[PDB]
Amino acid sequence: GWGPSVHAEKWNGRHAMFGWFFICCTAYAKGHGLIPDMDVPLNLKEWGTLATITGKGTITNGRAVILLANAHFFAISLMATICPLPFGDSLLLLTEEAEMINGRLAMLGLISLIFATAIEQKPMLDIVNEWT
Amino acid sequence: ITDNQVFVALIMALVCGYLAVKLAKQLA
Amino acid sequence: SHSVKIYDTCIGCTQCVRACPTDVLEMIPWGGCKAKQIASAPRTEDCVGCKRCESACPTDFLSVRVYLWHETTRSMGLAY
Amino acid sequence: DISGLTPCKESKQFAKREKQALKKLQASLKLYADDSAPALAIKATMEKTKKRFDNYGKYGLLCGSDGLPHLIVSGDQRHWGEFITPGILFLYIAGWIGWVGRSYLIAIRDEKKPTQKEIIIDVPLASRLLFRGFSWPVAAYRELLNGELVDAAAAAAAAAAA
Amino acid sequence: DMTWEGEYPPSKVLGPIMSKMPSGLLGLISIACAAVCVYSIAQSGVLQQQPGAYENGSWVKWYYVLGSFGGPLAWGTHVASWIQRKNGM
Amino acid sequence: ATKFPKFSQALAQDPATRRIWYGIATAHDLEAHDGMTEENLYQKIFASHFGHLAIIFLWTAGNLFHVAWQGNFEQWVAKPLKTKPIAHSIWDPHFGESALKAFSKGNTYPVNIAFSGVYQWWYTIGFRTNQELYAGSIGLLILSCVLLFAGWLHLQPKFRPSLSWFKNNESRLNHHLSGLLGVSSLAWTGHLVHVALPASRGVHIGWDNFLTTPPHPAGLKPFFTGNWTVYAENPDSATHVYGTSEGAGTAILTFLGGFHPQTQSLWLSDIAHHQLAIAVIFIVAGHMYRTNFGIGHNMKEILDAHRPPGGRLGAGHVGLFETITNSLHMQLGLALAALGVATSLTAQHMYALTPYAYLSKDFTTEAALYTHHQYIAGFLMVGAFAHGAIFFVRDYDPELNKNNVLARMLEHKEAIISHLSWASLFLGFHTLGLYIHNDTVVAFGQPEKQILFEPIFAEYIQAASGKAVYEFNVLLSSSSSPATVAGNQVWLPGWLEAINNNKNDLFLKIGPGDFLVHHAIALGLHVTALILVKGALDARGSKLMPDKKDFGYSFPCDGPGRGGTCDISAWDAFYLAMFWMLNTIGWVTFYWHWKHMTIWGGNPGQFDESSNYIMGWLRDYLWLNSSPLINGYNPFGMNNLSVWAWMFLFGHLIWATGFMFLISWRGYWQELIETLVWAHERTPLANLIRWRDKPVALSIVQARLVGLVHFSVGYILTYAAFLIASTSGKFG
Amino acid sequence: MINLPSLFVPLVGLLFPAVAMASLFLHVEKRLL
Amino acid sequence: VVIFHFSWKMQSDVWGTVTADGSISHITGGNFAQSSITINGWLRDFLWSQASQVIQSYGSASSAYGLIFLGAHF
Amino acid sequence: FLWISGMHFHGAYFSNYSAWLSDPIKIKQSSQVVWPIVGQEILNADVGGNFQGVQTTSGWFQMWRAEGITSEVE
Ligand code: CLA
Ligand code: CLA
Ligand code: CLA
Ligand SMILES: CCCCCCCCCCCCCCCC(=O)OC[C@H](COP(=O)(O)OC[C@@H](O)CO)OC(=O)CCCCCCCCCCCCCCC
Ligand SMILES: CC(=O)O[C@H]1CC(C)(C)C(=C=C/C(C)=C/C=C/C(C)=C/C=C/C=C(C)/C=C/C=C(\C)C(=O)C[C@@]23O[C@]2(C)C[C@@H](O)CC3(C)C)[C@](C)(O)C1
Ligand code: KC1
Ligand SMILES: CC1=C(C#C/C(C)=C/C=C/C(C)=C/C=C/C=C(C)/C=C/C=C(C)/C=C/[C@@]23O[C@]2(C)C[C@@H](O)CC3(C)C)C(C)(C)C[C@H](O)C1
Ligand SMILES: CC1=C(/C=C/C(C)=C/C=C/C(C)=C/C=C/C=C(C)/C=C/C=C(C)/C=C/C2=C(C)CCCC2(C)C)C(C)(C)CCC1
Ligand SMILES: CCCCCCCCCCCCO[C@@H]1O[C@H](CO)[C@@H](O[C@H]2O[C@H](CO)[C@@H](O)[C@H](O)[C@H]2O)[C@H](O)[C@H]1O
Ligand code: SF4
Repeated sequence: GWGPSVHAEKWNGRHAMFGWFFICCTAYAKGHGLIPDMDVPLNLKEWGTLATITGKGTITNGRAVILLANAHFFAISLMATICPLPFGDSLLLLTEEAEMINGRLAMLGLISLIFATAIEQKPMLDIVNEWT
Repeated sequence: ITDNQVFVALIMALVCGYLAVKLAKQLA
Repeated sequence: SHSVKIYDTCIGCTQCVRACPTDVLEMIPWGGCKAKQIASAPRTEDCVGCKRCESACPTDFLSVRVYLWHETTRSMGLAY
Repeated sequence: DISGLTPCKESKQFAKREKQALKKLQASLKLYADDSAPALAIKATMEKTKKRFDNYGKYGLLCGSDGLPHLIVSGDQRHWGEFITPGILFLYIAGWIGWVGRSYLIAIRDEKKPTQKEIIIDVPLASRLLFRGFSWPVAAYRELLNGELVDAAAAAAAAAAA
Repeated sequence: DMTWEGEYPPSKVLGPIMSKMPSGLLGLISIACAAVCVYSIAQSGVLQQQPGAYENGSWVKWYYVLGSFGGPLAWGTHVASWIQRKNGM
Repeated sequence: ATKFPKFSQALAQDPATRRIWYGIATAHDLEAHDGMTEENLYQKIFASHFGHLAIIFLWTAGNLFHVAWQGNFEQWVAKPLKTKPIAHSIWDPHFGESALKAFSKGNTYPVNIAFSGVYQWWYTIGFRTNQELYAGSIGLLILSCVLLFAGWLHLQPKFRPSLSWFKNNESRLNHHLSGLLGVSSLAWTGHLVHVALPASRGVHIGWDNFLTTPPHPAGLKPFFTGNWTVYAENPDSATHVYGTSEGAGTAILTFLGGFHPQTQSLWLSDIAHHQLAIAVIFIVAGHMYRTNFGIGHNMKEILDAHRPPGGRLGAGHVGLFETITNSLHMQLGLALAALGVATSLTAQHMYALTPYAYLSKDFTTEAALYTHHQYIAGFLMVGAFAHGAIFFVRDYDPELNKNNVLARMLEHKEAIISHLSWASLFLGFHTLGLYIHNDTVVAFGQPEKQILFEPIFAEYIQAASGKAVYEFNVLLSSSSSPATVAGNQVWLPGWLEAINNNKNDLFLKIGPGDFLVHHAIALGLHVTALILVKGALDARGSKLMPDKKDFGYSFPCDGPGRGGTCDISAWDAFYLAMFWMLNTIGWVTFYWHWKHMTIWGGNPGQFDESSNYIMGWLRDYLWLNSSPLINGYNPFGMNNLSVWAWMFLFGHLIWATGFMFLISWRGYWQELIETLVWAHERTPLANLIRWRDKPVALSIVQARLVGLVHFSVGYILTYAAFLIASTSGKFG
Repeated sequence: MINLPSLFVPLVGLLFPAVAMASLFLHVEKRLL
Repeated sequence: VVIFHFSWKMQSDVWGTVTADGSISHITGGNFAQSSITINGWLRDFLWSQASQVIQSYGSASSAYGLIFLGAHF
Repeated sequence: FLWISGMHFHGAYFSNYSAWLSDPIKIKQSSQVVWPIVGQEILNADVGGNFQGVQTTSGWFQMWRAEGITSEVE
């Protein structure tokens, strides 16, 4: 693959579709959801200069939980490239087309999300709120 | 002082980085 | 490999051939000097480039001449 | 005067240097008894020091704001003793050596073993030659307008280039 | 073609206009140019000295500047005249 | 070739690690690539020039972006005397808590203080807000995209220009003088008149009102009528708050001379007029050569006609036209020599005649700027002679310049070298002997016995320019002289005021300490030249190697025969000269810095007395000024200057590792690696892994280049460390 | 934004060189090219 | 490094004078445990601090050591 | 032997051995004296015992005391 191949259209479609579920889950959760101690930083005394924005200003618990939740889904995939199954899909070499038209559409919304944020001074969860 | 100004500046740097990778391809 | 050239001022006194540590030069029949023999470089691919041949040549300037060339495993002098 | 310098006999800072140099040796002198060898040595040192300041005061040298003597080498004839007169002196002795040494090499050149006489000097011959360089400006001039000073261009070996 | 040998260079080095011209005219022109340059410089100096004429760079005049520029012209013309004389012209 | 070096079939078939090292280091030597033709050569270089031009504008666009985004430009413009300017912010996960508090003293976050002087520069050209700085950075990012597109566009086959276009000297020169230098100078004068001057007077002119606001009340009527005197009328008053309209003039083209009384910098209207007068000279000068219009000169016809009839210069300049056009190394060598003189000239004129508002106030930047252009001037100069040698080896044609002015230089090469050697020996013996005499004399307690020559010549020059402190009454410093009577009206009074003011840089007070250092600087220049000129003239051959041109520019040696021949190549002369450049710039930078530290400290006499002997330099300059640097960090704690202290030690280490590559040679190392290759092949579980390139020791010429880079990078980083923190740690 | 340096500096300092050193290694050791 | 180690350890932790009640005052005052663990500490407390004698020896009887100091750097 | 014979000779004619033997806590050691010719006498330090010389650090004095020297004649 490695470019505008059919495979790379199929893999990135699977990430878009999975991504919409991750954005809508937070949209439900940052938008009146059970996130605890959402906007208060971590501790410089406990985490260090890795956790800081500038000076000692530390990332909030909201940003940390979302980043670490992304690393949960990242690391289990990173396994699937390095040690793939003998029967699974290979990188870097209701059953069909349904991926290819949803995964096209799912890649079409995210770019049209980023249009609708750079214009209206609105973060990406408000536009998902307007779309319900 | 605006966040949107910073975003515009690195889209043009991304277009610039693409013309550089393309310029080197041809020098080789 | 390296390049070893032999000029006509060669008086044929066999001293380069006796100094070569990797058997690159030899003496051949020639009818242009008193000794009727000239040096020749038939196996320049064994040439390591140490220039012992030029340290032995009595003419001024030298009759034998070594020029640096692309290096193989043989001219690098490797035992591995 | 030249460069806003003052003469050393009229410099307030040159006089302070003279006093402090003597005071330093007097405070060292007080720790010894008067007839002993360290007291006679430091007393002789303060005489040498005091004569060093007196000499400069009348010398005609120039001092700065630092209080130290300065030397003028523009070519003024009024400050000749500073560079010209010791300059002409050095030229006489340096050109004397170079001339005499060259006479030696040229003399022992026409010989079986010239190299033998450079490690082992023919002293009777060398001694004779050494004192013939007292009139070198005349001897170096006779050979320039003879042809025996400089060789021709077809006698010097030259690098392949030129 | 430009390279020359001997005591003096060929007439062609001067240029198309100069080579055609006689030595005498060139010499006279060079003298005139020299006179113009010196006079202009002197006048400019006088203006600089003068009260009420030197304020805000009023002393500078276009013609005097032209004469000053003309000094170099006077040198070249005299050299050209010498070359012309050498080429029997 | 099918290996990593695709341009050298002979380097791509090497089984050792040397192949990797050489493909990197010969990548730009375009003439030596496999199957290189002349037309393809000029095209590759041309497109390489575009990509180089874009990196410069991308670099500039960076510096504009970081200050606009993280600097204190707006706060600096308001109070340029108290606030420290901000390079960029720091984000390093390796910092302790006390590090974040040490680098954020006086601010909100971790930050680097700038010593580039871009602040003072941008201030005087008009900039006042962060929005303007940001807009300027976007315009340089767009310009870099255009240059990267042009480089590609000129490699296309229909846009690749022919060999005869690259050799059209008469056109290129015409366009570069009148267009690249003249019109740019003209355009720069337009910026000063419309934006720069108005901003210094409290008037804001931007892209929204420059078309409806004239820069002068008269408004171009005086220009077309020949009334040019109106642009000099009513200049800034003596007491004019800079940046405000309080005491503002209206004049746009003056000739005041000296400095603005408030910023201690040059008058903006003096700079505008200077750029305009220069613009007229370069535009006129660009009409000298004939380019398909009939009128003009032929360069070849000029050069062939210049042979003095006395015969002293031989055949004159016949053949030089062909040798310059048919060789890029001679062109490159002439271009590097003029830039090295130019960037050295900018280092001397900037510290003496400070052009930017508030320059020579931020003591550290002045010290950073002067030593930055002097070290770069040294590399350029050494690179000029290095390419001069390359020309003789593979470009000089002896039959083409028979009896030429160039050929005659080789015909008495032994004279030049032997005489350059005499001057060097003379300066070395006496300058070193005088310093040592002063050292022993002071060591013995008799400093009144020192030999201190007064620098009469330099002082005379100063007196002729107007300096009335040496009581010479020569020229501009004597009132009844035609030089000063003509000069009083136009610009003399501003110059005399500035030249006689002590708190300046215009002709510093020089003494016998200024005399000894100059002869050391002389010695440095002569020895460096000796090595570079000897390397260029003996590049084609010598007594020890009469066929040197057959081996090229760079090669190891000629073996241990006929005595031994280490460092015989012309490349080796360059390598040996590098040490001298670093050494003679180091004597210049120590001298310039020490002389200022004592003027700023308020005790100029300290340098006037201790600079006579060496111990003075070692104790009152080096040992006495290293205190705040090496206290950057200690057991008690660390400060803002900890990085300079860490960099100071860093430099000493790289310099010292450079000694390893320069003293210990190759066949020691080759034998060592053979035991390592053996060990790796005999150890179980490490045997499964194996190199694809036989490990070998670096070659003879590679060790010299590496040892040189360490000695160089260590040399420059440890002085940068010293000069910046000794000035910023004392601020005076 | 003000959140940008904690995103780029690991990417530029650790990620970009690890990809670039990997890419050059593959190119330098590739036989027919 | 051996003689540097010996010259500094003896001056920091042995050599010195005393007064009443055994009050030991060392030569460099016990700076050896917290100043020799870094290169900067070796450069600033051993080489820079203890240089003050040889560089300020002019006009005194130990001024030959100041000249031989420079002579050996040369 | 010539080297050793010199040292003992310097300790007998150009030293302050006797004054050192009487009070070896205050008198500094010295076995070398320089001639005064170009201002170099400053190297004769004020050592003690009505003596001026260069301080020597070879330990000749201490070695002589341990042998039970006590006199220049010896
Ligand atoms: C920010 C970066 C990022 C993120 C968020 C993701 C996200 C994802 N990648 Mg990934 N990927 C990335 C970068 C990223 N990728 C990069 C750079 C690469 C290298 C090119 C890859 C290469 C890659 C590959 C090759 C694969 C992924 C896959 C996946 C998916 C895994 C989701 C999953 O399995 O759960 C959702 C799916 C399920 C089936 C859920 C199963 C539920 C289990 C059983 C847990 C439920 C238990 C419950 C919680 C109770 C706990 C029980 C306990 C108490 C006992 C998801 C789409 C994989 C994929 O799409 O297949 C799934 C896959 O094969 N990725
Ligand atoms: C008016 C038309 C014009 C203009 C503006 C340019 C402009 C340029 N050409 Mg160009 N060119 C032209 C016509 C023109 N050309 C024509 C017609 C030809 C064909 C015959 C060429 C052929 C050509 C080639 C073959 C190349 C260029 C290159 C360049 C670039 C030079 C590098 C640079 O940025 O320097 C900018 C420099 C300055 C702004 C000036 C710097 C200041 C210097 C140092 C002057 C010193 C000041 C002063 C005099 C000092 C004196 C003081 C004294 C006491 C020492 C530049 C963009 C080169 C390039 O990079 O290609 C992309 C290149 O290789 N040109
Ligand atoms: C406009 C200026 C200019 C141009 C066009 C050239 C162009 C050229 N030069 Mg040249 N040169 C220049 C300036 C210039 N040079 C200067 C200023 C000097 C003086 C230093 C030299 C000295 C010089 C020599 C001695 C030689 C050349 C050679 C060459 C040719 C091949 C270069 C090559 O293969 O590089 C390959 C590129 C490299 C090897 C990269 C080297 C990177 C260096 C080592 C610095 C890296 C250290 C790094 C910055 C340290 C980081 C520190 C950090 C840890 C803190 C090429 C024609 C060579 C040749 O073969 O000509 C026939 C040759 O022998 N030049
Ligand atoms: C000095 C180093 C500078 C850097 C090097 C740059 C090159 C500079 C060298 C070029 C000029 C060479 C000039 C000498 C070589 C030389 O000039 O010979 C040649 C030169 C002119 O000869 P030409 O070859 O041009 O022949 C013309 C004749 O044949 C007439 O047709 O002679 C001159 O008269 C020059 C002009 C006046 C010369 C003398 C007058 C100057 C007075 C100076 C005072 C002397 C001191 C006296 C003390 C008591
Ligand atoms: C009919 C006939 O036969 O006539 C006869 C007459 C006569 C007299 C017998 C003959 C003769 C001999 C002649 C004609 C001799 C002539 C000699 C002559 C005319 C010699 C000029 C030199 C000019 C120089 C050096 C200019 C320097 C100019 C310089 C150095 C400048 O920089 C000028 C300038 O700096 C200023 C000052 C300032 C600026 O504002 C402008 C610039 C910067 C550019 C002839 C040849 O036989 C012909
Ligand atoms: C969130 C989870 C989600 C799931 C789980 C899901 C599942 C399937 N979609 Mg789907 N989907 C959306 C989301 C999801 N879809 C959204 C937001 C849209 C509007 C943009 C939508 C668009 C379309 C269109 C246009 C088609 C389509 C189909 C199928 C199909 C089985 C095909 C088969 O095998 O027969 C399956 C299983 C095709 C179809 O129904 O064919 C008879 C077909 O044309 N979808
Ligand atoms: C062809 C054509 C034309 C056209 C066209 C068109 C329409 C081109 C369109 C191209 C288009 C539409 C390209 C989008 C890519 C979007 C991607 C790759 C999304 C990635 C998103 C991914 C991989 C998911 C990331 C995340 O999961 C992560 C990693 C973690 C989560 O926390 C967050 C989310 C879930 C986000 C023209 C212009 C008309 C010309 C001609 O006429 C015909
Ligand atoms: C080797 C080689 C080369 C190189 C060279 C070089 C590198 C050189 C350099 C050179 C140089 C680097 C030079 C410099 C010079 C300078 C000068 C020559 C100056 C001048 C000056 C003057 C003359 C004057 C001035 C003045 C004025 C103007 C006025 C005021 C005052 C005065 C007087 C000061 C080449 C390339 C050719 C090639 C071949 C080989
Ligand atoms: C190699 C990769 C390097 C590239 C990294 C570049 C990162 C690009 C970041 C783009 C940001 C897109 O994400 C979206 O941006 C918009 C831009 O206002 C934000 O919109 C923002 O509006 C205002 C700013 O005016 C903020 O005060 C508000 O908090 C926020 O909502 C959204 O909250 C954010 O979700
Ligand atoms: S090349 Fe030299 S050594 Fe060999 S035969 Fe000729 S003279 Fe003898």
